[PDB]
Amino acid sequence: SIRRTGVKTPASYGKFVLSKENAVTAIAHHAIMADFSQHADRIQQSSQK
Amino acid sequence: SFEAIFGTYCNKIEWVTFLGTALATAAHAIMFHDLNKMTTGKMLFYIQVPRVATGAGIPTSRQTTVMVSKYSEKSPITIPFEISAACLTHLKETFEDTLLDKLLNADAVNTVLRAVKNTADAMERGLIDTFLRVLLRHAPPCFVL
Amino acid sequence: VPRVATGAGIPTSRQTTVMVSKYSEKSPITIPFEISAACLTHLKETFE
Repeated sequence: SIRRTGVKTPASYGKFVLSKENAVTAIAHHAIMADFSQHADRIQQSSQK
Repeated sequence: SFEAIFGTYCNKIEWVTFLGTALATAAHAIMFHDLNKMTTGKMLFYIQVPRVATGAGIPTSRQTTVMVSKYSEKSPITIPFEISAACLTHLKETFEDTLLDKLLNADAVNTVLRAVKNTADAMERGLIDTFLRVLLRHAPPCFVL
Repeated sequence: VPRVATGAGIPTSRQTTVMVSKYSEKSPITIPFEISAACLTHLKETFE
């Protein structure tokens, strides 16, 4: 059952990046919410999507 | 510094119905809407007997008429769901909508739509439960049978 | 949590909202490498 040919595999690291909207939260009250630029758009819509 | 909160992933829970499970072959599932008025569903079975008689001196046991009757056993199911009065208020309370309330109103719509839908799962899963427990409470152990 | 309750008289559990927080345990990595000031010099030295 051990068979070695080759496996598709990632060659680059991922990217997490603080938004211009998100960086102020790190400055104002020292936190980062992931996709805080995207949670806000649900708030001016149906909230919990 | 951050706190770095990442994505609050929801547990989307799998939905089952009574007939979709495999127990449905053990049930003959019938809707009857005036059922609460009933007392004891009582299927009558008329059984003709097989007959054999023979010989000289052998006591011929006479022909037999058998009428057995089995009854129904009730077991109703009941789940509560608990919507807060504050969560019911935001359909009516409905403040300055921007920045504050459009979160809390539309989430209270979701919260009520969450629990009512989750309760429909419970009515099905409880129907999985008690129909199983009826099949437990009428099945003898195998060494008896 | 998957809501279910049952039967007659059986104590029915109210629905539960479970919210768990999972954290980050963090580790640094560091290697030193040494270049001597003769080997440093002969880069920029460029003799006759």
